[PDB]
Amino acid sequence: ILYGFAIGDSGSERSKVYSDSAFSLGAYEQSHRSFTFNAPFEGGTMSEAGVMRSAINELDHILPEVTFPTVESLRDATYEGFIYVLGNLLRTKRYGAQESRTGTMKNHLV
Amino acid sequence: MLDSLKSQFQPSFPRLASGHYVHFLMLRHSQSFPVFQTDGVLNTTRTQAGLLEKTDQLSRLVMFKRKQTTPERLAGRELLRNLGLTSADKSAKNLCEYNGEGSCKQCPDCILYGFAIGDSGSERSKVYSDSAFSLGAYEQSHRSFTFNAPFEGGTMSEAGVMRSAINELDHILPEVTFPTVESLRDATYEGFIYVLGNLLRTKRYGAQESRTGTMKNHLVGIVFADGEIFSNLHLTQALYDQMGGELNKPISELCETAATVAQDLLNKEPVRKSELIFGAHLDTLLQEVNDIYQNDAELTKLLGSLYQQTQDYATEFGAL
Amino acid sequence: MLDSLKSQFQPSFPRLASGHYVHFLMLRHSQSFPVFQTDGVLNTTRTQAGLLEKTDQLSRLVMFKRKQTTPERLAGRELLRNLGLTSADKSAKNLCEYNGEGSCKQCPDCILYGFAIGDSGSERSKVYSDSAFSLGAYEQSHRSFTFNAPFEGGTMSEAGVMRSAINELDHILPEVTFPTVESLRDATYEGFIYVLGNLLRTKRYGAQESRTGTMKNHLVGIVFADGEIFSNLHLTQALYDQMGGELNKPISELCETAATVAQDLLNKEPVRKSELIFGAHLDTLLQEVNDIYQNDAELTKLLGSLYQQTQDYATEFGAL
Amino acid sequence: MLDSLKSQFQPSFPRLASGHYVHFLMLRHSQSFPVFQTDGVLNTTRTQAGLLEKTDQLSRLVMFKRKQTTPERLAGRELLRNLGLTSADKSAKNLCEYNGEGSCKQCPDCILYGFAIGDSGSERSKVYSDSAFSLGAYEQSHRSFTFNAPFEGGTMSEAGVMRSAINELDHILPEVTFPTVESLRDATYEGFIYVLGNLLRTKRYGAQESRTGTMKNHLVGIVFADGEIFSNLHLTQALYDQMGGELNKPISELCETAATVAQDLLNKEPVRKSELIFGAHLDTLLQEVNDIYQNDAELTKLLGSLYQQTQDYATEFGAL
Amino acid sequence: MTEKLKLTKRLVEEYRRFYQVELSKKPSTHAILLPLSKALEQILSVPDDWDEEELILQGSGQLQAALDRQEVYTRPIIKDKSVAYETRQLQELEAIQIFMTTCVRDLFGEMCKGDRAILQEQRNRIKSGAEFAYRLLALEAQQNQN
Amino acid sequence: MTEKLKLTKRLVEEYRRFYQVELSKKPSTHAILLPLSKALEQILSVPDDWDEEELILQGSGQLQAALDRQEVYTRPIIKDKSVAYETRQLQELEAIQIFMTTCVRDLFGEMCKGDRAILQEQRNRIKSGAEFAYRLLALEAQQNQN
RNA sequence: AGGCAUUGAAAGCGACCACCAGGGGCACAACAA
Repeated sequence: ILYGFAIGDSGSERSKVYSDSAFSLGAYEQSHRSFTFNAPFEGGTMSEAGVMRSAINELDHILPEVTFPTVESLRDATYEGFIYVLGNLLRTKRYGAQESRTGTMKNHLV
Repeated sequence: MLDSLKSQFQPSFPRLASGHYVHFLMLRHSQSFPVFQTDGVLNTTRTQAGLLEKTDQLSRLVMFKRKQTTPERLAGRELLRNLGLTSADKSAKNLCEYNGEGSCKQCPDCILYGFAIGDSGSERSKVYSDSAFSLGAYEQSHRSFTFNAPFEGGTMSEAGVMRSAINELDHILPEVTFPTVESLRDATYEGFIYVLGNLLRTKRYGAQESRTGTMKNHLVGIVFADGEIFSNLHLTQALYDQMGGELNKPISELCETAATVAQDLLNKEPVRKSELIFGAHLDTLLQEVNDIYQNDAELTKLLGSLYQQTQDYATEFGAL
Repeated sequence: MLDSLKSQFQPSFPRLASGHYVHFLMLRHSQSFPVFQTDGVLNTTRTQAGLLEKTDQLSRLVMFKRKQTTPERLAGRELLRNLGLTSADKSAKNLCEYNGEGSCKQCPDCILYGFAIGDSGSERSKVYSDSAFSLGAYEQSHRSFTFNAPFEGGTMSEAGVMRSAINELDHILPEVTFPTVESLRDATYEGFIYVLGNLLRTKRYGAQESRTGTMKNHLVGIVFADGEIFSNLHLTQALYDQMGGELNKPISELCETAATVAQDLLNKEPVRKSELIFGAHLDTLLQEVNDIYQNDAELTKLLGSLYQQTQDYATEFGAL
Repeated sequence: MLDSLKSQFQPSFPRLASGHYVHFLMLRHSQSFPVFQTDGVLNTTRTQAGLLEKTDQLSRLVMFKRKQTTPERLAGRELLRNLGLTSADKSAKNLCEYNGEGSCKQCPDCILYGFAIGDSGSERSKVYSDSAFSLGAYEQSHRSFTFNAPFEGGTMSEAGVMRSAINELDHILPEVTFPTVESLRDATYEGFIYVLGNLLRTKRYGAQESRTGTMKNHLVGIVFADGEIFSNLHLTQALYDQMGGELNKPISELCETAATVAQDLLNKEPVRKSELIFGAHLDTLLQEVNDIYQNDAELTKLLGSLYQQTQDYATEFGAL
Repeated sequence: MTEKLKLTKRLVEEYRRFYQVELSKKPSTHAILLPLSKALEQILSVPDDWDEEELILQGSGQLQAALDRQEVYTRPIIKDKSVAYETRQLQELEAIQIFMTTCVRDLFGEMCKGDRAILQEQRNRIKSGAEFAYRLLALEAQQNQN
Repeated sequence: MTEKLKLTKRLVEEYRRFYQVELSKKPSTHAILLPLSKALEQILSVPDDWDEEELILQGSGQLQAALDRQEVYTRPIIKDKSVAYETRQLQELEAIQIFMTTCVRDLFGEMCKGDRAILQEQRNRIKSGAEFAYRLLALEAQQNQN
């Protein structure tokens, strides 16, 4: 009822919670690096049983201390709906791809 | 420029027309998605592609007959109301109901574009007009757009059930050109500035005027003449043949091609022509007609005179 | 060309006919949605499709009996008023009221196209005309369009009360052709130039001239003869047979075919044919006639001369 | 500023209009990746890049007709419901279904933006838009993004089968500019503050409002006139022309170029122009309208009045 | 030959041969005419310069890759446990190719004259007749089985 | 037939000459389309600010590198004949290069107008055509004797 | 600094809606001489 749904014969309901895309305050060249990652055979080397299995590539990751200013909004709520939505903003921390390894953030409400 | 042309017009409206036609030759360019329809589809018709060389059959859109006079009238009537010459209030002595029994019988719209219902009789339009055809073929000149209408909840199923608010409609693309020749039979100089006013000042055409169908009317010539010149379809076909069918060209080049075909077509008409206003003489004419319509004292002097001329016609020859 | 044709004609109008027919063979092409009606529907009739081969019945549109002579007649009267040979103001010695007493009984319209109202007798039209038929069937040759008339506030309700103004009308499509012979008996050479002028200088035909019904008259032959050639239905059925009904051909190929079927038919008519103007001799003669109708001095001289001839006729044999 | 403009407007809505247009001329800058789609692809059309120079073809995105009126319109209805002037509950006497038989006939939305189905007739909009075009080429104003919708387990499998919720969608980029004119016919001063309020106060456009389509409407001018000015396409072509085909320049510079182009174009339109609000007069006018919408007492007084003005229109001229 | 008219019952029975839903489930119009909606969408969506024989393999692949996005309850060929799965697939892919060629030649090519504008104006009408024809055929099966 | 039937056929017969999963394994869409997916991905992943002939030579090496990760039973041009390494490797390279000539100079360059925008909105449909055409060919090649 | 190794499987949408009301003649002329 707050964030919405659409598949089914029962209906659909639009989100009461509104977002934009957020943008980095600093420029791209000052706020990223690309990092090599490799995946050896667990015998500890890239030789799988005499010949190399290829599993090395690089991926581009944002640095820490990079700020995305954002304004979320909630419409036609109840007080307990606000306590849920402000709660989710305060309580969640894992944003990006590879949650299991990265993309912890801190949302400062200003 | 206009100081010369006052000599060619009638000094007041005549009982019957004596062959003093002014023709307005123009290109109506689409600006944004007009809908020219009857019976729920875009009106389109099969035609020869062009007069002599391109002789294949070709479906083209039709701006059917009234859809390019009605915007002219309704923009003119609104100006008669701004200037206070006519009025909308059902108590007033100078009331004009459009297209109804309570129509005026003596204002400039009524004498120049005509009326028919009620005891006082009818008057045929001094403005003569025709259906206009898309210069290009229908298949490259239209697109179909779907539309829906959700409940204000931002859904198609606020009631728990779907709205049935979804269907599609066909719209004419931008940069599509409809060549047209409007005509004015036995007007005064002030009537000429009123009718030329509408052609230059009206902007909206077809269905959904409040959302769509802005157009850019480029007047390419004015021709003073002893009779009626070519049909819209003949100008459309002559211009397609002149363009060799490669219609993907700038609007300004299409307008000089339109001027230079139109003069060659005028050379083949059994009509005496007194003033063929084209090119640099038309630019200075239209810049002089603009500085009437931009000036409060000049426009109110001129159209008030039309009112009296048209009132006089009504009380001497017309509906009384 | 016209300098040789001058011989064929008589020097002044005679009181009784003397043979001397000139037959104007035409194809009339629609250009913009004509309405040819009586009694609220397009006039249509069942006929055999073509003379010898395609002998099945077929319904074709009828451009009925007056619809192809009043446009001609009224366009010529407008010219007589532009040239100043007649006037439309009451208290003028050269008045000609159309369809009343106070018709002039001396002008070229009164003599060539006839009169019959009031005292001082009646005059048979020297222009002989006929109902023309569409070369194609009614089903391939018309469409129904809907017409609305909303209130000027832009909608079909004026106080929440609806407006009862939606009907539909049937209109003949563009590029549909109506074969014709119109015929002139006992004309002088200037009388021939006047009648031919009307055929080339007219452009509108049906109901709602103010908005619709532009047509393109291609004169395909002029034939000098002692009396009437084949019927209008007969030229149509001959032309349909010559194509086998494959009628979707460009208008030039259709006019060039009509010239050849017309010459085939003329060779089966019991009529001495003095002169047969077709093809390169006709598109020279049409050019020599365009040169008259584009020149004020030639045209005022030529129709002024007719005026005298028709006025002479009036005082010697007619109503004076 | 507004204390002077109260004189330009009507004292109550008129039966038929009178040529008292006010035009709002604005640049709509994209933020947060908008979607303007109809058949599952972003809407684009081929157009001429400029007017005099830069005649070459350019495909540009189109914010198709309704997608710029209905975001404005719905933000107005919400304010009417915050102030309690209209209601959403089915037991209330001032209920207003948005789209349905169930509509109000009397609120500011219904009389300004119009209504259509019902027994009580219909009402044409007094606020007029048309489709608005990207100043830049489509190739340099869009990007397609993949989206997926996995299971909460953080995977595309729930039973070891794949869920198949993958697709890509075409998005308009930020800092893409659509030049626009909305125009208003015969409104009152309070109706002007309602629709201008909507232009300024509504931020989200097109599809997927809850996640994208926030826009910066920079109002560039407000022009009071005797008729309608240039199209959206003509303003985009003129502004690309003046910007030299190098649109990749600051947002404030693009706004000042638009103020300069708008005034250059206005001088070529055959309309009287009573008031032209540009530069410092617009920045001051906007600030005191921004003050009206920030003070609860003034906004409740002004919009309460508009309600009455529209209930009076409805009971005197509308659906009763 | 006659195929310029009278298409609609064969068009629906040719997809009813590989996709179904029972009216006892009280289904949506969207669940009844699902195969024809994918076929008409593919014909109208892909560029208008492509001609018939490339559309059939694309439109069939759009429909095989969309019925495998649904429950075997809806597939009265893949649901026949009496047959080995590769021979269910040989029947499935020949049913889809035979339906979808009737949608690209008989429907679009012949009945709509190969014109996307003619097809587009009358799409909703074509679809409606297939929904009713599906119900009409569903009401035949309960007659022949009783 | 030629102007798109041969294009839409040869688009898969030119990868069947160098890449084949045998269908009885019931393989994935992702496993069948492995050449076309990496060809269309390589074409979209760079702008047209450098030429189609640079795109073939960089792309053909990338596709030959991805098939150096495939198991040899998937490469019929090495599996299905017994001939010297340098000659079976040369025919495998010319089958990979010629497949990349059609894929750039006909599929992208003519059929997709030479334009990345009309290709990108079309990938799912040209993939579903190529998916369907591969099974339509492979199961015909297997089963036409039955 | 060396050899090596620049990825890999899968997924490619899913549901629903394809319109809604209301208008469908209005005025007069039926002979003129």
